[PDB]
Amino acid sequence: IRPKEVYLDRKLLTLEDKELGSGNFGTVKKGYYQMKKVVKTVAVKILKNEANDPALKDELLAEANVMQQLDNPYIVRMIGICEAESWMLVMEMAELGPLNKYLQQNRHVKDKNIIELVHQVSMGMKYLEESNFVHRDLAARNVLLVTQHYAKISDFGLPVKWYAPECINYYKFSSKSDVWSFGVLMWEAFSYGQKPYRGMKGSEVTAMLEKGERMGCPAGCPREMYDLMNLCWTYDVENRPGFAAVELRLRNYYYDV
Ligand SMILES: COc1cc2nccc(Oc3ccc(NC(=O)c4cccn(Cc5ccccc5)c4=O)nc3)c2cc1OC
Repeated sequence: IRPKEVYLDRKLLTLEDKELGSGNFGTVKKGYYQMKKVVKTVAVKILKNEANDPALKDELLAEANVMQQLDNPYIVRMIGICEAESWMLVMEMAELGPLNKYLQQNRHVKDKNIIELVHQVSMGMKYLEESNFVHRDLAARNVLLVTQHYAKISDFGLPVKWYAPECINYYKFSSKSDVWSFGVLMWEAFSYGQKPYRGMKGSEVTAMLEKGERMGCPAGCPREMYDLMNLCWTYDVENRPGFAAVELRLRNYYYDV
């Protein structure tokens, strides 16, 4: 849920002193946005335009207007934006944090629950595909959990080990290239947040994939889920499924299991 306008009132926003995470953009802080009867916990991305870039404002506003229309629940949605002491991108909070670190710390999560989470990710990706948006950086670190039963895709475009051969070779990014990344993501998920291609460098992964070699079936991963991973890793981009086909397969599978 979003208020009518994209611009939020800075006086209605409270930020935590502690930062959730930093980087070469700014930082992400936990916040609280005051609405009529309730208070909504939010994750606020803060952009200090340190080099006073005149181009930033236009870029951010064009993005916010696109974000205001992206309503699917399987994505981290924008609450709004505010031009205060810094630009603040007020997003939904996904309390449990990244999928990979979550699974790592919670080895008790069942295969059924992992299947549910990966199906929600394919629902979010199907939605982005339908909207002509390519993620470019789809990975388990980029799936944030609101609950153990509610996953949201973050930081979509608007990681060589997650790249489709045509990304590394011909610099071709598409939703089908994101399907390859979704295959790696499914591997990370069923592997409980373990690192893909452990100890390998990006050049070695390429050489491995050209041999027709793929990562093996994770311990306890259902066979049909490993088969779907492997289909996401179809070398030829023309025979690799899109997200509508992947989501429908996960959808049928989930409602039987
Ligand atoms: C528990 O720990 C965490 C929970 C979190 N819960 C939700 C969001 C978080 O951070 C994010 C992730 C992505 C984006 N942003 C995005 O996903 C994003 C997607 C697309 C476009 N734009 C630009 C834009 C947004 C809004 C307006 C204008 C431009 C985006 O920022 N912003 C903040 C969290 C971070 C955490 O720790 C580090």
